[PDB]
Amino acid sequence: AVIKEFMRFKVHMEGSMNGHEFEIEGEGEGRPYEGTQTAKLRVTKGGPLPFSWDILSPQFSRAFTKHPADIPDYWKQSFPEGFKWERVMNFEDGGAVSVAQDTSLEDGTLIYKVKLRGTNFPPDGPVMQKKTMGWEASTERLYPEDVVLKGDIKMALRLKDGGRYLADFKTTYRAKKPVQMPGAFNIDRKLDITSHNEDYTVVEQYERSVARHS
Repeated sequence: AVIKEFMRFKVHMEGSMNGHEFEIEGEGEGRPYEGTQTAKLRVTKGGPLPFSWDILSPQFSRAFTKHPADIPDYWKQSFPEGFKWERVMNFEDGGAVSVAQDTSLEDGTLIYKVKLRGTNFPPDGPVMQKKTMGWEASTERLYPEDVVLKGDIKMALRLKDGGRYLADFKTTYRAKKPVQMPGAFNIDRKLDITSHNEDYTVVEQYERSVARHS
């Protein structure tokens, strides 16, 4: 296959959060069939960010989910052309994030391009006050619709001073060529920030994810 047992990626993000413009550049690697990956991201413009890194972390890698042999891998089949995805995140306090992504394959490397816009975060809320400390383990509930894959997640940010801050995620994943469609299925996942400098201008993350039947 095009997707080897070890792969590297490069990522660029252009974004705004409550009108604060920034850019991120990074590189990552992982074992796509084992469902494990890491990335190291750097704020290249608009740092230090006046908001929680956790908003950005799920925007940095769909080739890296472990699939059982009986669930066709929507993303791995799409190569070498790749896929796009688009997402809306709606937080309990009215925060809203729109995200668009392109994934390609160039010079043996996966290439990610991301655009993000967040708005309506309360200025004294936990996102703009950097009061979150990472996402809980999640289950993405996916289903095919014609040639696209749709997924929904109930996501929960841990708050530094106690409790949880909830968001609904809705994503559509769009292969650039026809692939064999899976049935409905779930991805169980955990995303961790494994290292960061004090002002989160340099951040390492780690995801593990595994597809299973409903």
